[PDB]
Amino acid sequence: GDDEDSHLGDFIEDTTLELPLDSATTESLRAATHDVLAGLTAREAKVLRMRFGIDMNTDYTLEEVGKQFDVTRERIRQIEAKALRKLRHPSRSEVLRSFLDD
Amino acid sequence: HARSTGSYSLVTQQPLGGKAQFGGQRFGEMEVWALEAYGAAYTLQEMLTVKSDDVNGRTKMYKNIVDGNHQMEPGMPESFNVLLKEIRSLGINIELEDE
Amino acid sequence: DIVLNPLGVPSRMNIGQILETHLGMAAKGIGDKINAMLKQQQEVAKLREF
Amino acid sequence: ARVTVQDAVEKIGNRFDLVLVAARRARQMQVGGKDPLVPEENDKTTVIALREIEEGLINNQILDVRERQEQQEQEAAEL
Amino acid sequence: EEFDAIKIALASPDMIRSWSFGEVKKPETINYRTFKPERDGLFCARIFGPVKDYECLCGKYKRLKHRGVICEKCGVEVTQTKVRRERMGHIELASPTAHIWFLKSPSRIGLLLDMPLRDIERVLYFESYVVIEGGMTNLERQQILTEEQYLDALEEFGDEFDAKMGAEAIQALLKSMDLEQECEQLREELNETNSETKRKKLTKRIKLLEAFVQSGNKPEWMILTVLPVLPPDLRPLVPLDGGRFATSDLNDLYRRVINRNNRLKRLLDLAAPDIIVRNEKRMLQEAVDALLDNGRRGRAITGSNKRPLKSLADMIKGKQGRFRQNLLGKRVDYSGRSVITVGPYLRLHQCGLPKKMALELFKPFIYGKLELRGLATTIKAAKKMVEREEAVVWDILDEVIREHPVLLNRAPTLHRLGIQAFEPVLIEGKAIQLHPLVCAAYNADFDGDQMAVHVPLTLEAQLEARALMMSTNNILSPANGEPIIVPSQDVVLGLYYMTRDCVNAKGEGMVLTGPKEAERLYRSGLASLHARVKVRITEYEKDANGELVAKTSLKDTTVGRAILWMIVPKGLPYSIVNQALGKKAISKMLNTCYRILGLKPTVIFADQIMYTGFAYAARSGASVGIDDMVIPEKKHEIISEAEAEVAEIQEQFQSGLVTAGERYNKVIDIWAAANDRVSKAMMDNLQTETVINRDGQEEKQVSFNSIYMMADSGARGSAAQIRQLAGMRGLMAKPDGSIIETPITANFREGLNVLQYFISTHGARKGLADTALKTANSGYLTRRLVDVAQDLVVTEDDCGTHEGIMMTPVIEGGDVKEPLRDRVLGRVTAEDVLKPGTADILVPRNTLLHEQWCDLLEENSVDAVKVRSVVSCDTDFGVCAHCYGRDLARGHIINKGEAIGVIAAQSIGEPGTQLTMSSIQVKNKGSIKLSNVKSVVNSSGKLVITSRNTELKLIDEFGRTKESYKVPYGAVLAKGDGEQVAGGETVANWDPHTMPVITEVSGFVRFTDMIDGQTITRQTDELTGLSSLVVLDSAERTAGGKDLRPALKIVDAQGNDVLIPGTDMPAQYFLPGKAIVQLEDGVQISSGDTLARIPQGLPRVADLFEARRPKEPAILAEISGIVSFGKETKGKRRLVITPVDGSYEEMIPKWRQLNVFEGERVERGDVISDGPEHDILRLRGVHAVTRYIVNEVQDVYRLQGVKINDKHIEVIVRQMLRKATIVNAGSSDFLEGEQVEYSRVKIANRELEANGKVGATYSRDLLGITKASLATESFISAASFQETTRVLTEAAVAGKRDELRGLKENVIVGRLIPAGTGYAYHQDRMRRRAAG
DNA sequence: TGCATCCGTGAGTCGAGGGTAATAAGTTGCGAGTGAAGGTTTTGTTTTGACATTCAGTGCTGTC
Ligand SMILES: [Mg+2]
Ligand SMILES: [Zn+2]
Ligand SMILES: [Zn+2]
Repeated sequence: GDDEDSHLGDFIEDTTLELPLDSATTESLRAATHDVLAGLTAREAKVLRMRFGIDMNTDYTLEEVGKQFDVTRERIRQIEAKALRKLRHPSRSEVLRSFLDD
Repeated sequence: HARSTGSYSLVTQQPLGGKAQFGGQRFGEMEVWALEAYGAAYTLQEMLTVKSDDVNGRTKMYKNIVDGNHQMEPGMPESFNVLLKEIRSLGINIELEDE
Repeated sequence: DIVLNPLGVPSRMNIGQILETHLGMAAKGIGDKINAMLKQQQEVAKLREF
Repeated sequence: ARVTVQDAVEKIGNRFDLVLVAARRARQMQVGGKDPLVPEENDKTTVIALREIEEGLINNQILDVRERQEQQEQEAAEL
Repeated sequence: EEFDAIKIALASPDMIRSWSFGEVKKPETINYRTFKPERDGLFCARIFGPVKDYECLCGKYKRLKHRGVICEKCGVEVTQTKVRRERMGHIELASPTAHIWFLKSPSRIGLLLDMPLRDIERVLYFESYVVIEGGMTNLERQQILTEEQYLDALEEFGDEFDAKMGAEAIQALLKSMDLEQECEQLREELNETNSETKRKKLTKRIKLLEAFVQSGNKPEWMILTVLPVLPPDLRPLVPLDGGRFATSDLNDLYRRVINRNNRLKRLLDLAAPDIIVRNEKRMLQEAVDALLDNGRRGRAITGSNKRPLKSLADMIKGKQGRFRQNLLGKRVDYSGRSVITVGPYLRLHQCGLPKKMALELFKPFIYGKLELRGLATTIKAAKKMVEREEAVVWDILDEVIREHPVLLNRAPTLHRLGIQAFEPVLIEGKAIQLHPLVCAAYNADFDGDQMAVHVPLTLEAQLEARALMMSTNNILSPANGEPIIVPSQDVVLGLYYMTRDCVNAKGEGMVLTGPKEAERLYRSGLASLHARVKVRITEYEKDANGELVAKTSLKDTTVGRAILWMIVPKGLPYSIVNQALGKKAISKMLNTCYRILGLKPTVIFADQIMYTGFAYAARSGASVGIDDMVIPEKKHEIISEAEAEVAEIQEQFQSGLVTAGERYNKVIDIWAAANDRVSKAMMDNLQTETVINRDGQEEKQVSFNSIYMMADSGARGSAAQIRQLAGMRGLMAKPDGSIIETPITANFREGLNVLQYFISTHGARKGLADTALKTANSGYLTRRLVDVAQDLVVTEDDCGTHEGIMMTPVIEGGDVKEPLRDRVLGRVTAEDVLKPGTADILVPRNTLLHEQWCDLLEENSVDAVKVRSVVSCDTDFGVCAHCYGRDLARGHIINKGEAIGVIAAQSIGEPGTQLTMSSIQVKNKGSIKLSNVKSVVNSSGKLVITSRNTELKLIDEFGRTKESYKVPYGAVLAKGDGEQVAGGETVANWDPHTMPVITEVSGFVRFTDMIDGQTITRQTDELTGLSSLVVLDSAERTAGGKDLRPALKIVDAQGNDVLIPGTDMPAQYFLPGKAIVQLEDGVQISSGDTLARIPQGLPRVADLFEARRPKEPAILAEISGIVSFGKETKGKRRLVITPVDGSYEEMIPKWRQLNVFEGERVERGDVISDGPEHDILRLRGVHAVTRYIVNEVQDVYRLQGVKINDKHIEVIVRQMLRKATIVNAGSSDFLEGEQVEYSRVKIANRELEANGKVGATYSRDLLGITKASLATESFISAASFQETTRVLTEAAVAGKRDELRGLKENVIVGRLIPAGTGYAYHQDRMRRRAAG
């Protein structure tokens, strides 16, 4: 600033916190899923969600899924494919259609 | 010029200057006296906390506008406690007497 | 073309701003004579007269 | 209304309380969403609140008598 | 979260380690290739915080595998980030060094010890030693020892004395001393010898010592041993976009500590010789002060910029820091700028706005409405639907916009009305449309001056933009009772053409039936805008109680005057529109409109005065040219008739008669005496030169010039601006500013000379170099005027206390000046006041004084009445509405909650920008009053006075005065006081050079007490013979009689002194110099004849408020009584006063002229020297103190054409008087001045019936108002704006605290302001303290 | 009661294009640390004895 008005301190941005619009789309991402999880079953919710760690502090895996219900780790991945397939029918992925467009 | 919500600085978490860097305006200290004489208190809380600094305010303002509940939850400016750490830098103890 | 304010004159007091109109209003008047005398095509002898 | 809130001050008695007693009124209808008393006439919530005011319909006491019956009638329901 | 108050004290070095997180030991910040925070570094993760999310550096504890585990290999945790602003670091020094706020400035540490800074500066610079503690009593403490005399103190004794030369040597002097032995021994001898300049240091230390006692501060902490390090979001190290780095300044400054501290603790390990270790501890305080104050102690310190550095305190110092620019004012979102433009079709509450500006600004408000519509599904979907040009985008835009009002702003804000709140209307443009009528509220016009825009997002401020700041809530300005929608240029012109009375128009004389049908006749070409036509109308009055009463009458009126009746809402007479309608009549025609009908018709009315004002100008047309300006032929001869005379006194100047001044003052006159007559040249040639013939021979009427209809309109100027066109344009001058001998003979119609255009720059470039720095001097003056008024908000309805000031006019000087009723208007009466027929008391001790009750006071001839001001109101922390009367802006009874001061601080500092650019005869007949007079019947019959307090005032017979003038001590008159004086009769006469020493007694003269060669000369009159003993002036005469006071004794034939009638005081004139007594010895002089004659702005506003005494104060009379004179010029004359029963002799600069003689009586309230006149606060009351100041600076505005209600200045006089020096003691301290309110507190708890008398009496005090903000109980109100280094030292040595009570305190911290809408909050906060 | 010797303020918004440079030693070991690389290890994922079960591949039986 050639008159005693401005400095280099004015001209730099701190892209650290979040974008205002994008911190809003985090919640609309989150409040999408639980309604999308609401069209499911309780044993069906508990295999797919806590594996990915949604709303839990941890990331459970196929072993901690296996040793708890009974033994099986094989069919839970196949249980989630039925949690994939009925939701990949374009009837409950409308509120997944725009977050698909990230 | 226009700016709804744009970019911010790094030392004081304030909007920026100009039509160039997608900047906000300047609400100068002459205008605060022009605003005090109306007695319009709430806009003076509005035009420093929720529109310049208060980071919990500036999101929960901007999130709540998308709902319609045109409601304020204010706080303290971050340029207030940028002043504390520098007045605390020079061996002076400043603090807050809690209620 | 331009409809502008009259009252910019008397406290700025530019009488000469008015005189930009007065002299040049017949600078058109010369250019309205000859332009009317080229779709008529009299001779050189009137343009050499004018 | 759109032009004037002077008659809204010859009702209450205060220019600044009007900024408060309408805001307390409209916050029950902005997000509380209750029924208005005047017809709408295609207006935002701040305009029906001031049209409520001119006929003497929303006061500081009427904003509290409307809740104090509504408090205990809600507090006669929890048990 | 929420906190009640704050606190500040000196921070202990135990407090610093408890503040911090880890000790910064190495200057490394980032590595040269790996851009990484450094272990044990400045940006260290082990001290200050984490950066990325749950991610350590080397990669051991990640991904929530180990929650609370530090990576012990690298030292770094896993926890939640963004503490890089909250988390401070610290450092432990090796040798302690000194604070520079606590040393350089009194010093405040050497001031504690009464030790000179020069005594410190041999120690803390390592020049010579000083004692710590003499073990033996042979020496004493606080003794500088030079290093060679130190060795003599070594080699004498060795062990019986202790003395260092170090900062520890001062550190030991704070641990050693006690205070309870000192502060009760300063108590012991404060009563011994209380001579002030020794006792004022016994005043300051019993503060300073007992400051530390009851607070808990210790002066050990006053020299640093530990330092705190700023969290690195205050000292960053940022790259640019191009791989280039740019840091804060404090990374450099912090670096100079940690290296230079390191090469001490290493140099200690090697035992460097005792010369070098001194310079080692030298450089620390050289580089510690480099943090605090860069250019303070010695030479400045600059780096590679070759410019000085920004320090730590320079981030809080000046307006470069944070108090003046980043806390009060700020940056802001939701805003923008554009250019203004007019609108002749907007109504007043509306305004224009672009589409592209609002759709870009209201983007958060659209994304809420689209989900309520559902066309957009999610947020990122709705952002996509802006660019795609949906018709619902502009169907939600208007639906967001409607009833959401919007601020507009312009710089410079000069008063309250610079910001307003209109309603939007959309337009297909890119420039902010604006109402034309608000250009009086901004002093602005349309040359591209940009304007800001702002949105009140919350519900509450949107109501403020509708209830408070909506542009139809406030029409009446707080300067006076005339509105601010004075119509500006063409609406004042469109009327003035239309309402007119010529005979030119066809149709004059036939009768019409109604103001509708004039449309059918004037537009058809049977009527004219001005044709004088009889019309039958139907007006309406309110002779009932708020109810319309009809009447219908006929008026021989004009046609264009009748069409204005189509709008006016049936309350005004037809006589109010029966004139030419200039700017004078129109503004009252709004004022009388809302005087009668209330406010809301006058906002509908001014709408429909703007729509007609352009429309009948669009019929009319106003055209100018060169033909409209006419020079009369009386230009050639009028200058030629003086042109023969400019060689005449030049030829006298060749004959050598006339001097320089008598010829210069005559060439300036006759060159301009005809220039006075060039106004008389163009009056009768250009006012009624028109000849239009109409049923007679000719007609003399108004002009057809189309210029004099523009100035009687009020658009630009008056009859002094044509003189620079039609005649010659006055005189000219130099930028030095001396008036020219040869003025101009040309103008703008004929053509000036190349030299007349040369010297024309001189009056014009100066005339713009003047005002371009006269806008700086008011933006100064406003900024401190708003600081004394930062506490002022109403509290209560009534204090109910004693009465106050008295309302009279200011009619001195000439005619009527101010009507009393207008100064009466707006107020509440103080005293029980009546009508001139006795005891018709129109008040119940208080009445609101509106305009109809003002008509009563204009009806009666009575002209004196008392009215409560802010001085007689005595509610603490505010004023009362029963002492304010009318809020001039809102125009009714002032409520509770409003501000007071800042409206006046905006009022008074606004037109400072618009400001800077013999015998006394009777006028008319009436009564005669001249009292407080002691006089005599002279040798000529009439009233000759011999007193100071007398002057002439001219009255009518009723009692309300017309004129008044000062008459001198000793003025000869021609009629008597209490008589009848006709109009035009010469009353007074006096020589201006002499002040007479006229003899009031009658006796013989005798040449006594002067013998030639001692106190006098002999100067006989060689022409006449008549000369008495001629007194000489103060320096020429002999000193042998300079101790003898020279007196011509008035004697009689026996040998006495002829006494004054009434007294036994001897009558002899102790005559000072230059006063030649005329008559010789033995002559009887009369009563009343001269023995001897004694022949001979805006920074002006910045005296009247800045509480400054002049350079030539006119002294008053301290105590009355029979006074003598005193000493003979040992610097100055002294004055021996002996009262009637009472008890002083003091300096007199006797080289000016004194008033009272050696043995004359004086009364208190009389000047003893001449000149201009704090003293009037000291000896007189309180109301007359406010009287001279209010009647001086309001007087300035009348001189340069502004009107301001005098209450606004009276608001400041109350804030000019806050303090009270105290006389006695018993409850508190003795003589230090304190808050007058608190001095009214302790009378009400201890002088009241708890104790008969234990208190202390007190006068009123007066600070300068630039320091009354610095001398305050709050401190951040004083640290926000000026001298931030000083006010944060003294605030911390005492252990102050704040209550956040001022309104500058609630605004910086993000609280709600304690006024207006927020005052109704803050008392619930106030009532929750006393209850819980 | 001066005599000077330093202290410290001078309105307010936008636009403006981008920017630094002086100087200086090598040679020598040896330590701590960025890579590639040993592929084995804890965890994703493949088929077979069989049984309660759903179900489809055999003929049957029954009706209209
Ligand atoms: Mg302009
Ligand atoms: Zn690590
Ligand atoms: Zn009062």
